[PDB]
Amino acid sequence: MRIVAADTGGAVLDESFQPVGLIATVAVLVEKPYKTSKRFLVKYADPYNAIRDEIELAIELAREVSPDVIHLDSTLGGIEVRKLELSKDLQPLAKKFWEETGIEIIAIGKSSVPVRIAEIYAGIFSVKWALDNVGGLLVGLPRYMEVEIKKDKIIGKSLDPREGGLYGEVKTEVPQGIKWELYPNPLVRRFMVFEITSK
Amino acid sequence: MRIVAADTGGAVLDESFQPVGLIATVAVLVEKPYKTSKRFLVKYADPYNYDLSGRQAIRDEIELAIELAREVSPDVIHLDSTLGGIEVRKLDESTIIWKELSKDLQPLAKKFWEETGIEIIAIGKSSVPVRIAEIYAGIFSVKWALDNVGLLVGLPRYMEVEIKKDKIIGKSLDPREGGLYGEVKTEVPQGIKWELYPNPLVRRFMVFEIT
Amino acid sequence: MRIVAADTGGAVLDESFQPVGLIATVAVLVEKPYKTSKRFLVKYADPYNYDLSGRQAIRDEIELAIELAREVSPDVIHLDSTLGGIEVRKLDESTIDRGKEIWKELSKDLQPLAKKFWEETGIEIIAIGKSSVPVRIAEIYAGIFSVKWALDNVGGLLVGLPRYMEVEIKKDKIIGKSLDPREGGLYGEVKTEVPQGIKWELYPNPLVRRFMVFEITSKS
Ligand SMILES: [Mg+2]
Ligand SMILES: [Mg+2]
Ligand SMILES: [Mg+2]
Repeated sequence: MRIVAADTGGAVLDESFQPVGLIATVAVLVEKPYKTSKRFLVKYADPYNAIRDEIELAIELAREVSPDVIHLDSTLGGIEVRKLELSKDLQPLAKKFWEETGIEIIAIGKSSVPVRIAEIYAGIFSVKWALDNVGGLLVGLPRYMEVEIKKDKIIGKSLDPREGGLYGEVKTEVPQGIKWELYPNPLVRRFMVFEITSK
Repeated sequence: MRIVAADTGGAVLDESFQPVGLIATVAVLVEKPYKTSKRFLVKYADPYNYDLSGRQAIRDEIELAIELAREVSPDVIHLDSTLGGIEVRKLDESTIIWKELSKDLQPLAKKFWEETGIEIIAIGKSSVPVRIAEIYAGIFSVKWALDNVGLLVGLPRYMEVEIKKDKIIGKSLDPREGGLYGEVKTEVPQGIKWELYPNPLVRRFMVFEIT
Repeated sequence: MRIVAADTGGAVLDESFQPVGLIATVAVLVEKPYKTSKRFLVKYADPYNYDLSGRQAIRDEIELAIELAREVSPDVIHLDSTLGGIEVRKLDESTIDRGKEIWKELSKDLQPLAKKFWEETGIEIIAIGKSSVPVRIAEIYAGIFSVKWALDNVGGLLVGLPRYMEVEIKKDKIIGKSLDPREGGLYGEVKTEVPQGIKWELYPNPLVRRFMVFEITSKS
């Protein structure tokens, strides 16, 4: 099965580890064996000042790759959004999109692996954003994921082995003259902080 | 202590990764140090003609638990019903989906308690032996798929299997549970192949695909 | 950010695996990268003489946190009560609005303590509870100290550890570690002299999934 999903993640934190705003909305194409995505879109929000932005970006990707279904971040047991819970706002959108493409948009939320994969990529693109904006940043990553930074790419991985080894990967130019570290958010258990400093 | 628990796990999936029915119901005997079971029973259902509501599974679960309990005489029976550890023979609408299911479990547990003095408790996901039964269910579902294959089998929550020449090993993927596992002797056919990968519809659940 | 937190954990269990009482209350100083504590205080209860209202525990927790905070001067104290991070100074019955009904009896003891300590220092005590990593680290240390207590106080003893943690025994120390990799590798170490004539085993609590049992048995 080919699935398009979307989620928003990554948060700019203040000096007291309190979130200012979210960083990245990502749409991903996920196919078997459903551990990662090689095909995705990113929309950077403005962190320093929603489910709609996810569903829109998902639709944009779906028209490009023609998936079997779209997963949205709403936990409703996988019910088709056109056959519908604030996400009733998206029912008419789900209705007309199905009529146009034959693609079902389903409210599966936290039960969805592709949504989780989209979330991991949001974390990765949040780090990329940090790499490309850093004199010091605190980025709050999505729940239990870590990143590795190599010369030409960032790797994202879920910390939960129960998820079966979900991961992400984004090629990007990693600048010299930076210092990064990764550590637990003291205020939010199971969430990691990506702190970066320009040398 | 000596505990008997039961559960039903393993689901034949369709093309849309949605379950058509359940496969294996297992009763286990668990003793110290409570990581696995050396003594267990299994009952297979018909997955292609299954009561997906849950009534059938829980009936099979309590019947099979009782049966194993008669043989091994455990201190107590754990049922996969997350209701605070209350005795099933006292399950009323008052003490409380499960209201309906209590209707066909309460008299049965009451009868069994009168025969044996052994309580059947609705402890559910708080029970390690229940979880061990669930893991064995996944193992027996995989054994079943090895004998009825192609197939798409949805495994119980966060567990994987390894397939040897002479046995199937199941293990929890959650290290927080403390290394829960199970083994089942079996033979493995020729002219087949299998993969284990995330169920894209059910986070933290794995899929066993075989051809 | 430098944080002092406290929690009470570790339980003497009966052979039906039910807690008789809690053992250790621990206050910890936690600094970046917030994985462990190298500065901590411990107070032992009597598990056989224990109040599971939780009143005695939260009282012990706050006073021990304050005592430690006076010596290390943290930016903030984390208390294990999950209320969203409200300052305990401002914890009145008006602000509370059975969870509500319970914390208004406790507020009569907690609020003035927090108030007095803030006036002295400007340091806030926040009711953050379970989302706090330093609280979790305190909990891990409580599990460690409960084992140390059990080692010193045993012909057999079942120690119920706090949720998903293990302990390792070394010749000169006890190590505690979270079993949840999602927490990023939280742990703690306490130096002790391990007594002879005893054996130990770590295994799952069959009645409480994700809780381990540390059982000690006298030798010979
Ligand atoms: Mg979301
Ligand atoms: Mg069950
Ligand atoms: Mg506590």
